[PDB]
Amino acid sequence: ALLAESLRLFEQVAGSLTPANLTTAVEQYISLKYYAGAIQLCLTVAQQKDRGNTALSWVNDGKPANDSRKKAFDERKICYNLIHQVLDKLESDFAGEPELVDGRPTLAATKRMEAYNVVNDSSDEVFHFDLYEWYIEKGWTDRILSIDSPHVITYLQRLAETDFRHAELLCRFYTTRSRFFEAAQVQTNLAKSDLNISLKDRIILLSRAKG
Amino acid sequence: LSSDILAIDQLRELVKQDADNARLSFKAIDNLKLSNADLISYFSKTADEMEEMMKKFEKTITEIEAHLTGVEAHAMAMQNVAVDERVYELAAVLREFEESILKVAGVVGGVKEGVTELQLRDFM
Amino acid sequence: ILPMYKLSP
Amino acid sequence: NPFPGPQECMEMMFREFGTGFEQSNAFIQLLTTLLVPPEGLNDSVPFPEWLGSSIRTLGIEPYVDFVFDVFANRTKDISDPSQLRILRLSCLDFVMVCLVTFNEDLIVLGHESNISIDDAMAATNLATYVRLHPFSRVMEWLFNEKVITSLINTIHQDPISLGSASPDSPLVVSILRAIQVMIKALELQETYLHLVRPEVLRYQGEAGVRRKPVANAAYSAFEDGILSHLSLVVDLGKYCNLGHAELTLACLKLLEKISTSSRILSAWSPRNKAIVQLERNGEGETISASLSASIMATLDPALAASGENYRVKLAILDFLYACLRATPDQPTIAHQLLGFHCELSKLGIEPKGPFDMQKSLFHSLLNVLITLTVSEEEQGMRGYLVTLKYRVLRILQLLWKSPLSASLVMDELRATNFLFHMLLREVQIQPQLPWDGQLVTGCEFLLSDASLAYIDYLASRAAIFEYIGKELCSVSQNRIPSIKRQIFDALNGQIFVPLTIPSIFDFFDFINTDYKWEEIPSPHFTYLKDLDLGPCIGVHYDIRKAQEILALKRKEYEHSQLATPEFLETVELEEKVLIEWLTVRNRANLLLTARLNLLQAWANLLLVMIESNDFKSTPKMAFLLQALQAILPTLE
Amino acid sequence: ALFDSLLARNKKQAEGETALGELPSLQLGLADLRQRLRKL
Amino acid sequence: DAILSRHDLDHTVRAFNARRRHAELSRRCLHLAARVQVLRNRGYALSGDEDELKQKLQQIDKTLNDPAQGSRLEELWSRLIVLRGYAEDLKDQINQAGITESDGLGEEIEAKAKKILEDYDKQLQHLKKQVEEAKKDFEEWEKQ
Amino acid sequence: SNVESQQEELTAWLDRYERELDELYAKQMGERTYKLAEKLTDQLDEMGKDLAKMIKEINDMSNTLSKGSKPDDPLTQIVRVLNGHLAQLQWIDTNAAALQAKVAAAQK
Repeated sequence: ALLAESLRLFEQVAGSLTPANLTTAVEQYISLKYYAGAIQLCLTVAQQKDRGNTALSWVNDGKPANDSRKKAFDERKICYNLIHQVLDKLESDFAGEPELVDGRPTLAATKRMEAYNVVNDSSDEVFHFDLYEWYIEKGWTDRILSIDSPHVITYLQRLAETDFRHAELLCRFYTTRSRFFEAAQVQTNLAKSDLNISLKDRIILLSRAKG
Repeated sequence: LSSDILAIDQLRELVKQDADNARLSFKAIDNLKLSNADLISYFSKTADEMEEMMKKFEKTITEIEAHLTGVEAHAMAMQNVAVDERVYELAAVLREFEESILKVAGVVGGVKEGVTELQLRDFM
Repeated sequence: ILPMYKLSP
Repeated sequence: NPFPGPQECMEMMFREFGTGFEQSNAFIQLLTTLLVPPEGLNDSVPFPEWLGSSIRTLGIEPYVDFVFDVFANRTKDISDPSQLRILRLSCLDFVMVCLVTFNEDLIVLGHESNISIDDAMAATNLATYVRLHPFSRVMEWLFNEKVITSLINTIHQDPISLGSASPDSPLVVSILRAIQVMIKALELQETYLHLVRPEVLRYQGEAGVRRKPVANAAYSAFEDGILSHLSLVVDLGKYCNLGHAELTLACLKLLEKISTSSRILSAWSPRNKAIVQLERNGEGETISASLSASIMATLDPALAASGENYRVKLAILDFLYACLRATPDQPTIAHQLLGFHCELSKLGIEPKGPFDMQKSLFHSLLNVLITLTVSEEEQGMRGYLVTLKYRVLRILQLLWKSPLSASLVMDELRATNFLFHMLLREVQIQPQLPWDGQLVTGCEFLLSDASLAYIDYLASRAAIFEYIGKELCSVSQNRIPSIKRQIFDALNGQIFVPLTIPSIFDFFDFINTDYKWEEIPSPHFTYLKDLDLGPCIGVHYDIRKAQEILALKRKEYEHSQLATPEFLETVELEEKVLIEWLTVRNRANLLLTARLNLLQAWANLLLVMIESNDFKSTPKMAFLLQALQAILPTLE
Repeated sequence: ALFDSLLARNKKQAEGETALGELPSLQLGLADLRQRLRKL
Repeated sequence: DAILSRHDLDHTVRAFNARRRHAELSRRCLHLAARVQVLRNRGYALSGDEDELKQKLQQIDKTLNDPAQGSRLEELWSRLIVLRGYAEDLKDQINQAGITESDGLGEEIEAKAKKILEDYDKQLQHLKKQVEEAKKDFEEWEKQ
Repeated sequence: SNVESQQEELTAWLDRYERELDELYAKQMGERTYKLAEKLTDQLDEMGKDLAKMIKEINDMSNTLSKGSKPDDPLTQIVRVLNGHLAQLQWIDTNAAALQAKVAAAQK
């Protein structure tokens, strides 16, 4: 009742919380294992700093440098970096612990699912992109694949166009889901590309595409 | 005469709105000698009406362009060339109009039946 | 009626 | 300060220079000459941007305003007709020099990408250009009733004067200039009403400008002010019997544009007014007779593309095509010109009329078509003959498909043995016969203009096959073997009047994969390889969509400052190769769709022939085996 | 006198006037008209 | 004949005349209806919905008062006069085929075409009225 | 005659109002925007008129060019009437299509 009412109070002044306070809030939420909630505050503070969604119109146009919309992305990221901060202590506290006693899930495993539902269901896709970019930097490959959101497909598709090693995942994404044609469709269209890819790799691509 | 009917019908509703618009103006003065928020709709209405008349002008203009561009070609062929052959055209036109009418008729019938459907579904 | 339309080469 | 405020002294001087004709014409000519830029007849409007900035004046507008006021009001004080004609010609030349100096594509691209993509720096330049250029004022004046009234009064003259006048007479030149101004106005009215009026209104609302309106709000378009004149079309049609190539082409283009509009035909046919206006004193009959006499005039083999007669013929054909394609269900002036009795939602033929005696425009077209030979020796398979016959066949197809003018046309065609003449005029195609002295296997063939003639010939063959199939189906359903015997004989390769002709299997020579129209040699393209044709693309790849992209890429590379001078020629030659690549792809797509249509028409004809055939099968077994042998490689 | 009235009506049609909208429409015919019909 | 004489002359003129008189009186009506909104409403307190009115007015006025839009007509007129002169010249040149034209046109198929036209007109009128009814009968259902 | 006398009462009265108008002026003696609105509304009428003139002239040139030795002929007649029919047929088609579209709304 205290943490749920604190969350109500924070979301009201979301369009006006200072990064120093928002941090102190998330720091305390983690001490009280209130993972999923703290993530929801940072996501809410993001939207209320930029209601018109300029960080979308900024990234959608693709890296307009020297711009006033840098504020939107930078302020939104202060919250996003805190979401990343929560998700780290989430695994740390429940490190290597199993998601069940026989029959019953742990409450540790519950706070895990509660946390990753806030993340995967959000409608802020600029947050999803910054989240997928950060998952790679941590080597959490199999995490990106499991996500069923359609914001991951746009990220991987837009990155496959100029990065061979990202088009690799999009092909892995489709093949774990058994959309085999869609993978060969990319592997072939990638071997025919204008990208800097060795011939012996293009032999692998076409050999996987043929399969 | 039947064509003359629609003429008066137009002239009827025209003087009637001009009767009211000329009446709405005097009642304002008769009120003064011894509605300002009302004429606003009227002026904005005239505006809204004319706003499309301008679009009509644009349309007709564009058509005129598109037409004279054809006139050029017709003359451009007529200069280049310089009875029985055109008689075939008339037939070719009429036999095609038959088809076009027969095409439209289907649309009309479809609509009418489509309306009677709803009419039926109403009291059914 | 057909003075020249005849197929008389 | 001519030695009293300036706004008053200027108008006093203008009015003083308005009395008479000599000084007025001289001032008009001086202004017209001054409006010409020093580089000759695109930016840097030919006048200083600070013209009249000191005094509170709108710049160069007063001049055009006074010129229009004069031309509209003081045209009645000129008794000498020659002086009035010269003044009208000078005014028309001034208007043309003012209009031709207006940028259309520039303003379009500006309003499209300048503020939305480009920065806001150049926006001020385009704004100043649109605000200072007198095109807006000319367009505003064009919507006045005085101007159009003076124009239609100048164009409305007796025929005896034009007949006895000389080709260099000022009246003909003035009429030509007026028609050209009308064409330009009809073309630019949309661009004006779209990208001039709102900007000018916003500028007048923001800043302080005192201008007097001279346009009629009721006239939403230029057609509203001219739809009230019925004698205009009559005069334009009567002026076709003068022989002047330029004037005839201008009148034909004007009539085509008029028939192409929508408001004019909606006002005329909401009974009708044009059909009764052209049937007052037999104007349609004389117009049709003049058109027939004109199209019958031979052409100059040497001046193929320069023969004014061929140009007039093509203009008339384009006019007829545009008039028949627009609103085919409802009759139009084309049906009346062909020799049909245009009735309300009905047509018909009159006894002893021009179309009944086989002497009309349609019969003249049939004659000039059946008496046309394309097979030449010095060059062989000419191009302009192919274009002429293609236009004629398109007009015939438009007349046939229209059910309102289909039965009578088919009757008149089958009553003269048109299919027989067409078959006799057919010619076989082979990879040896060159097109205009150029061979087909040559790589330049796809880049040359022979592709247009080839597509036209394919479409002509397809239309002929479709007509033959339709006539065969009609004769079969009519259960009359009187004509079936002749049809089969023509298909068997014999004619009983015996004259022999190539069978249908002989014309099956257009399916050839040796040319490899699908395969294309792809150059290396070491650079610009990533530039795709996404925004280019009805298969029609626009060249500007890729031109802008490659220009932006070249600019970025130059800004990178890495061997920009040396590698520029590489990008230039890559662009020169990409443009021809796009043109070749477009031509290949056109040829492929033409071949597809021709094959579909041939298959439909063969199906209609096989199905409706009561003749024995043992004699036709030879043709069956021949068709099987011919299709075997096609299927393989 | 029917067709005559059809002409007369279609004649008065394409000739003005000041009716706040209905301007005279240009007449086509034959060639352009067939295509204009087919484009229906 | 009496009915036609009445219509073709006595009534047409009064119809047209009455229509023009309406237009004129509409202008006068708006002029008065305009001055009413001037003299009485000259209390300086004229605002509120006025902004929207002058906004629309400014928009349409700006759209009209454009160089290009105004220029297009002027260009068109000359562009027409070109074809005028060209056509008149080419016409005077081919002003010989008169008998071919008059006799070529005068025929018999014309009579039949007229008939077919009348038939088309009847069919068209019927269709038009049928659609009209289909509309009028539907706007009823639109309420229920 | 009713429509013709309605343009007599509603004219004499329009003239009658001018007295109360001059009276209002007399009262006030002891705007430009509307005057701009009227001219703005009025200016396009001239454009319509001029456009009509243009269209008429175009018709004249086309008709005279196509045929000019018998303007009283039955060809231009068929042309015109047939154009009328085309236009009317177009109207029918379009409006019918509109009504057809209107039915899809009831198909909820």
